[PDB]
Amino acid sequence: STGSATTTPIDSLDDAYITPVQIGTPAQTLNLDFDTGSSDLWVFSSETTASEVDGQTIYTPSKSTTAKLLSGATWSISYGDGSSSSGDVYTDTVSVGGLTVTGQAVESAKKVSSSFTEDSTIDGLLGLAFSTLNTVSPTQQKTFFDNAKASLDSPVFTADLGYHAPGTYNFGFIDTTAYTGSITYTAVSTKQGFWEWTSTGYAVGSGTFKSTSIDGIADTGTTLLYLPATVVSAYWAQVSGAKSSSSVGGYVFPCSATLPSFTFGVGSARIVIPGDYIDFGPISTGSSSCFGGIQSSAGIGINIFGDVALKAAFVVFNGATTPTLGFASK
Ligand SMILES: N[C@@H](C(=O)N/N=C/c1ccc(O)c2ccccc12)c1ccccc1
Repeated sequence: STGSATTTPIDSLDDAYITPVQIGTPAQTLNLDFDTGSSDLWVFSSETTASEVDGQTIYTPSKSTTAKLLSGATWSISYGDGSSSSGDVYTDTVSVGGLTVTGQAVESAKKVSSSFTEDSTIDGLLGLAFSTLNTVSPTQQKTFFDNAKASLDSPVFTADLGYHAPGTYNFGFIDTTAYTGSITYTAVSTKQGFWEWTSTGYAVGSGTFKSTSIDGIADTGTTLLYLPATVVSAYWAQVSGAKSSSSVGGYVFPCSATLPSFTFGVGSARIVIPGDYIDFGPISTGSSSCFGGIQSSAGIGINIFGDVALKAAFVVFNGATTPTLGFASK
């Protein structure tokens, strides 16, 4: 089997991407944030504290003839950015772009933190990291991909995120028309539960490539590119007037600037992020100071290849016996 679904930016900045997902019988379609940096499929629901719902579409398990309460199971997740959610668990039929999993754990939110409430466009998360990170207790549950994998034509999914435009998540096949050149595969460590890999270096604009190992995670659920302070300083030094602002929380730059590209290495291959991808617009409405799309990972404890990086590539998440990651230009 295979599946293919379009993923759409939630706003004009590509702050996140949403993908429609069918849950239950008859289908209830929710727009979920596909997140390769977490492993819970959770949704706003009829159980969510009323004051914490503000425009989201909700899953109502009582209206699904295939929903079954998973007795005694609860979940609670705290994301790296400080947001959180928790609740109980159903199993139900879940379909993405034509690919169906029966008995998928659908985690129903009873509580969500303010950032989730304040974002009306995201109805929940669909985790695509390794199932070892799943938070359901006392019996850990599998991700959608883990459940589907055996049925797929090939045990893979691909992320093809657009810049200020829709893109695609495919399951079970590689669309050879969706990229240029070849796909370069690189090793993955699954020890921490993430798609963790090692970039071979970087370049700023037309500058020379610096060969250096940068360990990080491929994370579709993170907006920006977080890299070591040395690398980030080298990038912003090329932008007149750019500075790190403690009050704003990162590098900012004049909105009048034309930004240089940023290249990252995948083995001997190179992925080029155009300068425009690195502009995240005014720091506050009407300001002429703009927020940078490349930021320091110092303090995070890990480098994060988020959407800024991933959207410059066609990315293969290879879930074979030994997982790997593939990157192609597009
Ligand atoms: N901006 C990311 C983020 O902060 N991810 N953090 C993931 C994470 C970090 C550290 C952990 O220890 C985890 C453990 C299990 C699952 C996820 C995580 C994000 C993704 C989806 C929703 C909110 C926020």
